[PDB]
Amino acid sequence: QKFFAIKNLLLLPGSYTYEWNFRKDVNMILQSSLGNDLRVDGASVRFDSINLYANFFPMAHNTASTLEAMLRNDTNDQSFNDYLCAANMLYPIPSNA
Amino acid sequence: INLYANFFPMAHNTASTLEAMLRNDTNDQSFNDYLCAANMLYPIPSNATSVPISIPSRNWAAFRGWSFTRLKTKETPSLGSGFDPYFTYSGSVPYLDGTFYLNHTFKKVSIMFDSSVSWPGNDRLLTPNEFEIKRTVDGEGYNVAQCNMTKDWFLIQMLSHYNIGYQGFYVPESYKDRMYSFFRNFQPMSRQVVNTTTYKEYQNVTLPFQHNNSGFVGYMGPTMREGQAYPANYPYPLIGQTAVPSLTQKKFLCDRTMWRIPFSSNFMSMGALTDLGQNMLYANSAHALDMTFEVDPMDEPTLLYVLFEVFDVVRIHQPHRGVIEAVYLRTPFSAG
Amino acid sequence: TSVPISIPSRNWAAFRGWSFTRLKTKETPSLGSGFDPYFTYSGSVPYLDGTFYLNHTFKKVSIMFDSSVSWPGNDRLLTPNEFEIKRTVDGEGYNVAQ
Amino acid sequence: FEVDPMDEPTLLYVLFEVFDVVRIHQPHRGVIEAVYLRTPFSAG
Amino acid sequence: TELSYQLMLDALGDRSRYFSMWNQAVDSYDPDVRIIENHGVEDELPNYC
Amino acid sequence: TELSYQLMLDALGDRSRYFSMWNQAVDSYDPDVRIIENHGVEDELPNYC
Amino acid sequence: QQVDPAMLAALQSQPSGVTPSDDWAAAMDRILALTTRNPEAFRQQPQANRFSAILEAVVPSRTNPTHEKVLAIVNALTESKAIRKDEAGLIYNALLERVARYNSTNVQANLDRLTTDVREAVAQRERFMHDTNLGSQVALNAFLSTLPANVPRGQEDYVSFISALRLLVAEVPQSEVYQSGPDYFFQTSRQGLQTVNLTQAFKNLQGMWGVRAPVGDRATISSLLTPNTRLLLLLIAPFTNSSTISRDSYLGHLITLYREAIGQTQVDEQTFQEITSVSRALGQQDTGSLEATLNFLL
Amino acid sequence: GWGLHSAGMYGG
Amino acid sequence: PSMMPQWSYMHIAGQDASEYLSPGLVQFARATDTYFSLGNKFRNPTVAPTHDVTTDRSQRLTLRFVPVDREDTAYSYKVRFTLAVGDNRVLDMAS
Amino acid sequence: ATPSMMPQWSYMHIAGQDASEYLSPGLVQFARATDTYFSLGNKFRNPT
Amino acid sequence: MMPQWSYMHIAGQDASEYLSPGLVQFARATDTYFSLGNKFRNPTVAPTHDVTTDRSQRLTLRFVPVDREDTAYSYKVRFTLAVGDNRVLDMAS
Amino acid sequence: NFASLAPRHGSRPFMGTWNEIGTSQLNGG
Amino acid sequence: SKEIPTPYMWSYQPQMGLAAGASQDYSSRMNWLSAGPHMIGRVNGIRATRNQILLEQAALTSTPRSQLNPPNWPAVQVYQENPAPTTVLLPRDAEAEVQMTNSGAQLAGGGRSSFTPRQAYLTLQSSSSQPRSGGIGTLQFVEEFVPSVYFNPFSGAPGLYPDDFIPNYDAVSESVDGYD
Repeated sequence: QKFFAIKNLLLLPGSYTYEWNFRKDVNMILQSSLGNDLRVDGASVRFDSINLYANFFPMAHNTASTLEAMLRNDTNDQSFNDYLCAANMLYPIPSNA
Repeated sequence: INLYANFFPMAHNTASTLEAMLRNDTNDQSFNDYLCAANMLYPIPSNATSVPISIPSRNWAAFRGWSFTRLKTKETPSLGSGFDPYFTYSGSVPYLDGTFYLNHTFKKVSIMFDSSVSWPGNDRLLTPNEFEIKRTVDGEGYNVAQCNMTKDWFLIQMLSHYNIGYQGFYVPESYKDRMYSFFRNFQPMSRQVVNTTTYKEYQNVTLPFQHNNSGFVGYMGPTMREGQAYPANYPYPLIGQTAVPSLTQKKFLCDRTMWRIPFSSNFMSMGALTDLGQNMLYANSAHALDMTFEVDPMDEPTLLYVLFEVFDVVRIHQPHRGVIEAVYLRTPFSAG
Repeated sequence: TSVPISIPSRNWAAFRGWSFTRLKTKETPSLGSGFDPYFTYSGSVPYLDGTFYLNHTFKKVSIMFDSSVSWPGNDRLLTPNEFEIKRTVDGEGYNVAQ
Repeated sequence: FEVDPMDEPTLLYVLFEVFDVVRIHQPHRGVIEAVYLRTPFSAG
Repeated sequence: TELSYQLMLDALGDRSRYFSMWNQAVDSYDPDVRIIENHGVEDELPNYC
Repeated sequence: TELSYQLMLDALGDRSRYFSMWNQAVDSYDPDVRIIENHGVEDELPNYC
Repeated sequence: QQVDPAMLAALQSQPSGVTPSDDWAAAMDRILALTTRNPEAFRQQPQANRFSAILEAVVPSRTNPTHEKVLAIVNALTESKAIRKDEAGLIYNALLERVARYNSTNVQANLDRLTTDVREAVAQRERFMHDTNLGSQVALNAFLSTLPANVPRGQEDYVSFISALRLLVAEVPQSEVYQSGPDYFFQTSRQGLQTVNLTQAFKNLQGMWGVRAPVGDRATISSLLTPNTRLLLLLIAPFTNSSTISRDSYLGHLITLYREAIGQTQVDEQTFQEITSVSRALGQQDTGSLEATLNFLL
Repeated sequence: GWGLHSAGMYGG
Repeated sequence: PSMMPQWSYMHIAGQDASEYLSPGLVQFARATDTYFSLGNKFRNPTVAPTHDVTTDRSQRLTLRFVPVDREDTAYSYKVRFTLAVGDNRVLDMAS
Repeated sequence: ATPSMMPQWSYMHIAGQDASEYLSPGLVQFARATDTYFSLGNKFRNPT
Repeated sequence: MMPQWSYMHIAGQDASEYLSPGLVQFARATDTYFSLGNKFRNPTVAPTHDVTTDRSQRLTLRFVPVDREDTAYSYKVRFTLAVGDNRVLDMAS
Repeated sequence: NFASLAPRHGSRPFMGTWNEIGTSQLNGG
Repeated sequence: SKEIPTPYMWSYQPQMGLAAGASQDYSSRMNWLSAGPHMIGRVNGIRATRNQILLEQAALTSTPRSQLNPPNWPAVQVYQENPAPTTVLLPRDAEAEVQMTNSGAQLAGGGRSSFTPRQAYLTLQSSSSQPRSGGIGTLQFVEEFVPSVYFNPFSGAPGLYPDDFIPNYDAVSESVDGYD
């Protein structure tokens, strides 16, 4: 999970819908030592099953209840930067220009 | 054989004060071991998996955790004796060196206090009643990093050295991956054996008939070459349009360090004595443990080297000139 | 090779000391009965006669109250945590009485 | 403890040298009366 | 973001060291291939069979 | 305690540096033995005696 | 350790740094450079943290105290143990859903009335820690409405003993009485020993208030008194002056003599403090620093 | 710091 | 010897090393920081504090969902998860 | 929550106070004490 | 100590103090971009007055065995190391 | 104060340590 | 039964130094079951003295505190160790001894010296820099924690009981920190 707003996040409890779309593009999932044409040869990734693997920290409920009843305010109120803070244009250059 | 004790030239008006500052009963130096272990061995007789042990019930006042490993009988002396017959082996003794290389040949840890309730400590892990490092079978999949190490084990251990695993996972540091530590050792790997039971034309060959490089390498040994230039026969090619089917099988590589089981709630290295060893339940009663292990069946006679790591602090001083005193302590297991 | 045994916390008030020895299995009645059919040996029972013969098979005898104050006293002996019955091997010459 | 091992099962025998008394007493003819005691390992 | 995290670990982790579970590594040649550091051969001997 | 001066020298300073007075050497295979990092051969050329 | 719960609500939901969104009078106090300690400290901040404060101070923001007023209630309920401490992260997860469901002008002003009487009308909780009618006055005024007021011998000292017993549970904040089973008890401390069986003591003292016993009788009351009655008279001894039961009742052989027995130990403890401090002043075996010490004092 | 004694055991 | 517990006569737990030394030595232990090393021998203890740092409720330490609403597509692959962290047990989202 | 009207340059903490300052003291005391084992300092925006 | 040196700031007053306290105030602000910490001669003194001895102490002195004793598998040295009233041994050496 | 020169981490300016004003780099010092 | 109780004797913790939770005295009881009336009124007259000696000992000796078995003792209520200030005899004052070597005379050996007439000697504090807290020794547990004679036993509200008689109970958590 590399997206900056969900790279780090402190989930105060609840049920969170977590839609996701994966990629089956065999052309650009498999790096080559050659840089050949994949997907014309016959390589094919497949997906059996995908399970979320979250690790939870045990925090005491004398402590965590004084944590989930503080971060609900609009001043504890966390904030994240992205790294590179990117904006990518891809200006073309045609044919020995 | 002599002694080369260097002195520091402390001047006489600042050595004698240092002589009679440290003379008191409160400056009063204190050391311990670095390892601080209760080192005892356990034999694995002749390809046996289950190797249970039940130490009788006693105090657990600030127990710090388990640390197990494996080593052979042939390659290890029993140091109760100053001279050890039935011992003809002479290289890298795992009992003394820090050499450890059978840690990947290990299956399960079950820990049950009083032979009554299992210890993960109030059902932490996925299969709670035991620790599972080697998931050979498929089942449903707890595997880590393309070996058969489980996330059941990848939290109790990878976080025991580095305190990493509740926040995220990353290259642990540069200053904590010591040579006798875990992450520099852990090298998972995999290969593919050509299949047997999805087709018909897999008839294996034994080394007197298994051959390639024929006519160019000698038959069955480093002798001179003989034979015929001839097509290769043994490796069923997993490459290209031949496309012979293949099982997978995998194993991991953790030598040079021992497995660690910390003794805490979040399994972290929060201090010397954790909150588990500090509590009034483990410091006020007697508790046995039916700690049974199961291992891979190995042929040589194997010892099992559990170090119950306990405190080992020694308090020393010098109450007068020419007198030295030393009160020892090793808690728990506080005897020989 | 060794037993450790632990008896729980208890008033040690009028206490006087210890005594110990060893006895074979087929020397003792089970003591919860007036007829033990596991007593099929019939010779000179040391639990009853007071006539012991395994007195010499001992080594280190440790007595520790609450598993942390070792009792010879405060390091009163030549090893601060044990009563050495029989130093068999080598080492110092603590061996007395030939 | 630490013992020389033998082949046979050999049940060890600690004699906790504890402290025992009696006090028998006869207040009238026909009755005998006895408060036992053994401290430690007592019974109320 | 797929590029952003890719050199975010470069500032936070020791980048050359491997890790299998994220499959965190470094696509990197050794610089005697991209940059030929030509010296010639280890000669000065007639070497026979 | 023979094991205990080992595993402390690692977690005190550097381990892989050859001290010769107290002979603080290491015991370390190179990873081309325990691991056969298997490449094939980089041949692609006939050379001729 | 704290007195007020809304201060902890003002400690867990307010910005620690001074902001003009909530404390304008302190944020404008330093923009105009008029401050005692470190006055010239706002010019030398750049255009980043000038305009991010100097715009927000001459026209404030309009925040919502709904998330802050409930922590002055949810804390005020867990200070008095109405809610478990393991649970306040659920009720603030339920009260904030409540007062945003049925929100109005009224409820935002009705919570604000309720974050004042948990501050200045919660002084009853400061009150009956002192007067302790938690379990000492109104739980014992049922006991004094249980005992019969018609005692044949000693009609006057009966109603002066319980007049000195109501003073016992009043001058002590820790002591309390209670109804457990068909009888009332009285413990001198919470987490405390010396529970007297208060019903089985005044029933023992009934038919006993007038004896006029001689002073040559000691070992008779094993079949007359009860040791908890002998301990209830120990707990009434320091709050009983010499004018309650005068000289010649058998309680004058008990209550006056119990004050002398307390009068021994309240000066021999000062003697015992001297002996245990002179064993390390001259050098004495600390094992044999208490065996002969107690035998001189018992 | 300046002085600042230490004690580190197995598994920091 | 007997005036102190064994976890303070050994400093397994207890007090900082700058706390139970005599004040003549602490002014000396920092005065010879450079040449005559003394930060070796005086046993800082670490206590790893109990009393409501970690749980009691027998939390699942980590768990592992199964995908509700999974489906195949010849170029994509679309799932969702109802990760239902309940009432407690805050999650860090990077692990 | 409520669209609490702020500048963009302080409601995103680009030009603002710090995790030492705009947070509540009950959280900074929490973030300083749990810094040994349960780190949460990277989540609360140090700006320059 | 000898004010041909204290002017030269070979020894004596250190760089935080013989600089003007406006300039010490300056460079503690500016180290991220413009550092003048390479230019100002911080001295050290390595003090006298009971650090190094005078009275003929030998620094390293080789001790000796008395009554070594031999078995065919072991070897048992037997030392008498001693230090007197001074020269407080480190024992890590 | 010279607070308008230091690159501020937030509202507090980044004021360095006290060894960042001189140097003592001699051969063996 | 309720009236003459066999007293709760404590147990000593050697590691922490706290009280390890008390227990009923079960190793000093008389076996009065084989006794008629003229002795079972005498045996109960004995226990009623050791339940009065232990109450006239608990006032003379123990420190008056609220929380019996406290988890963290204060500094002043624990026996400290304040020995005499260590008088250190300095051998040779080097204020005029370094002048002797610079004159050219190398020294050896070692009033106290013949070349200098004076000999100063200093004293310094021998106590700790801070007094000790958190845990009492063995002799303090000999002194305090006399066997608590608990009359009308377990006769009240929950929380009003002595909860530290349970030899598993944290005094500042209202809970056994059990297997977790």
